[PDB]
Amino acid sequence: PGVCFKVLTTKEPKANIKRCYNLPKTNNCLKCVLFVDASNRMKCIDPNASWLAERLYRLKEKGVTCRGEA
Repeated sequence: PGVCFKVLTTKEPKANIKRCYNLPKTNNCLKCVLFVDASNRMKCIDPNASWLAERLYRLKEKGVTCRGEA
């Protein structure tokens, strides 16, 4: 959450995601869905990514819901 993305991830990651957070748009940072994988790597997904809704559905089925709004 103490992060700021200026370019977004649009390719679907294969890694297992263990945490996610909805990050807000600000003057210098883009709105995106932050995925933290099992290797603790971060990718902040474009909210408009076509596959994202289904990936969020799958994550929830695996016990993972994103924190923050949107």
